[PDB]
Amino acid sequence: MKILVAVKQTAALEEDFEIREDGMDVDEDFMMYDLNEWDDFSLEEAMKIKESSDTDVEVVVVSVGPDRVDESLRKCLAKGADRAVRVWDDAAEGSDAIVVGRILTEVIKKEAPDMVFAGVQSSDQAYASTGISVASYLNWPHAAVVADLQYKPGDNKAVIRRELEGGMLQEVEINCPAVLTIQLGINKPRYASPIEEVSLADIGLSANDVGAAQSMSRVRRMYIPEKGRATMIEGTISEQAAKIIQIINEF
Amino acid sequence: SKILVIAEHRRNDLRPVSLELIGAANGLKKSGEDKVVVAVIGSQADAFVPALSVNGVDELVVVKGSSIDFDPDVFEASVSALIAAHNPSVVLLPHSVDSLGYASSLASKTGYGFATDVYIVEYQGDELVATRGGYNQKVNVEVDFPGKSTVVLTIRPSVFKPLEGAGSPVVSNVDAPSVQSRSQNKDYVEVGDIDITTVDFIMSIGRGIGEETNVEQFRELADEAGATLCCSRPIADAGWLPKSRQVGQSGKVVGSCKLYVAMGISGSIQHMAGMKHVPTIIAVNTDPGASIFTIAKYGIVADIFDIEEELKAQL
Ligand SMILES: Cc1cc2nc3c(=O)[nH]c(=O)nc-3n(C[C@H](O)[C@H](O)[C@H](O)COP(=O)(O)OP(=O)(O)OC[C@H]3O[C@@H](n4cnc5c(N)ncnc54)[C@H](O)[C@@H]3O)c2cc1C
Ligand SMILES: Nc1ncnc2c1ncn2[C@@H]1O[C@H](COP(=O)(O)O)[C@@H](O)[C@H]1O
Repeated sequence: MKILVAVKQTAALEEDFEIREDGMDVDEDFMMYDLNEWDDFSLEEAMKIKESSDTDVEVVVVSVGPDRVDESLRKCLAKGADRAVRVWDDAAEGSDAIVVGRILTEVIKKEAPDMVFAGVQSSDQAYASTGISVASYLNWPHAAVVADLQYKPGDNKAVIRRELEGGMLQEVEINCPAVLTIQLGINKPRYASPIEEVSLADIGLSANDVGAAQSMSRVRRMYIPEKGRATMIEGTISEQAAKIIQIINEF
Repeated sequence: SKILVIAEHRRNDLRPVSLELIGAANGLKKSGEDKVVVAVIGSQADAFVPALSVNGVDELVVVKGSSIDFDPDVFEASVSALIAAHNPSVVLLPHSVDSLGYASSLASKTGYGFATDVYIVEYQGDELVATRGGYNQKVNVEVDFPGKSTVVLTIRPSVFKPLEGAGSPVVSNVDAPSVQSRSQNKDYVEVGDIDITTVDFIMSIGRGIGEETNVEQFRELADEAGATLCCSRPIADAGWLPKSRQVGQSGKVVGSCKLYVAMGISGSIQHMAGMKHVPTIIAVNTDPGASIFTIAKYGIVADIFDIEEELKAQL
C-alpha cells in the first residue's frame, strides 16, 4: 500500500514588502517560507491510514520546488513520512498550477500509489487548482474539498464527505485509486508548531514542458492595490476600550 | 462572440452566484451584438428555466446528465461539449466548491486560458485582462492570455452585480456526453445548536485567542455586552465552539448583524464572505497588515486579552 501526498512550501510576506523593479513579483527578501497549512492535514490523514492499517502503508511526500523546500520536506519525514521526493530544474521557474500538475503526474506514474492527496489550495496564491490538475493528467477519479474519508488500504471504493457552502456536507462514494483535495479540519495534526532529488530528465520532461512559457495565464504585473482603510483608534487600552463602548451604545 | 456562463444549483435551489456571473458576462462583452449563453446541468435541470430566464441571457441550454446534483465527471464532459458547440471567447464559472472539483481538470486537457478566483475582468482593446490575488491577498496579480481563443475564468462570489428584470432566451435541451462517472453522490449531511447567528450584535473570536482555556473570558465578555459569541473557522475546527457559531463561506452569513467585533481574526476571504456586509465592523488585531482592516470601520491594533479585560472592567 502507498499513499502519495503532494506538498507545497508557501511564502508569506513580511511587513513593508516591495514589488521587484520589473514589477512581476514581490522582492524575495521579504519572503518567509513554511509548509502550506492544508498540507498539515493531508499528511496527518495519510498517517492516520498508516496507523489504522494492520498492513504496511508507505507514505511518500513530494514537492516541486527549489532547494529551500528541503527544510519543509525534512520536517515531514520527522513527523513520520516514510520518504520525501523533491523535483526541480531551473527551467521550471514560474510553472503555474497546471504545469506543476503535469510534473507531479510524472512522479506519480513512477510511484504508482494507491491514493494521492493534495491540499484544497495554497495559502499564498490560492489557485485551488493543482490537485485536480494532477487528477486530469492521471485520468483518475477525483473529489475536491474532502472533510471526511472512509477508506481501507486496497479497497476499490472509498466514501468521502465534501464540505459545501453554508456548512452542509455531501457524501460521495468514489472509485479508488483517486486524487482527493483535503480540507482544513478533517483531523487534528498532532505535531502542530535523506530527500530524494529528481530532475526533469529523470521524469522524461524538458525545458519546453515547464516554466512560465507553458503556463495558462501570463503575468502582466503584480502591484499593491489601494484598499479600504479603517479608522484606527490610537491611545491607551482604556481609551481604545472606551471608544469601543461608545460605539456599542450608539448601536 | 459568445460568453458562456455555467449556472449552479443544489438541493432544488438555484445558487445566486449564477446571476452574478450573468451580470459579469454582460459587463464584459465587447459589443451589444455579442451573446451570453447560460448552461444549467442536471438530470432535473429543466426546473431552473424560469429562474434563469432573466435579463442578459440570450440562449439557455439545459444539459441532462446522469446525476441530479453536481458530479465532476459529468460537469467536465458537459462543459467541454458546450465550449465545442458555442465557441465562446470566455467561459465564466463560479469560484465555488463545485467548480473546484473540475475547472482545473477541464483546463489541463486543452489549449485554453485559465485563471481562478478572479475579481476584476475587462477587455483592453481585444485583449482580455483578469486580476486575482497574490500572497494571501497582499497583492493584485494582473494576467492576460496570449493567443488563447477560449479563456476559462472562475469568478469570485459577491463581486459582480446581478442585472434586474426578466428576459426571453432561446431555450434548448441537450444530453450530456455518455460518460460513466467514477463517483456516485449519496446523502447530504448536516453535522451534529442553541442560537442562530442571524442575530444583531456579534463578538467573534479567531485563532488569536491562542488556547481553548481562553474561550471562557470571551464568552463572559459577550455575555456582559449583550453580544452573541461567534468565531472564525479554526476555533470550530478545533471543537472549541460549535460549528453553528462559525462565520463565513462554509459557516453562516450573519445576515442580521449591525455590529460585528472581530477579535484575533485575520480577515480571510472566506471569513469575510460571512460578515463583510455588516454596517459597523470593529477589528481588534495586533497585525496592522491583517486583511480585516481593509473592511473594518474601526481598527484597534492591540492585544485582545488586554482589551477584553479592560472592556469587561468598563462594562
Ligand atoms: C473552501 C474553504 C472554506 C473556508 N471557510 C471558512 C469559513 O467558513 N470561516 C472562516 O473563518 N474561515 C474559512 N476558511 C478558512 C480560512 O482560509 C482561514 O484559515 C481562516 O479564516 C483563518 O482564521 P483566523 O483569522 O482566525 O486565523 P489567522 O489567519 O491565523 O489570524 C489570527 C489573527 O490573530 C491575530 N492575533 C494573534 N495574537 C493576537 C493577540 N494577542 N491580540 C490581537 N490579535 C492577535 C493575528 O495577527 C492574526 O491576524 C475557509 C477556507 C477554505 C479554502
Ligand atoms: N509546487 C508544488 N509541489 C507539490 N504540491 C504542490 C505544489 N503546488 C501546489 N501543490 C499541491 O496543491 C495544493 C495547493 O493548491 P493550489 O492552490 O492549487 O496550489 C498543495 O497543498 C499541494 O497539495
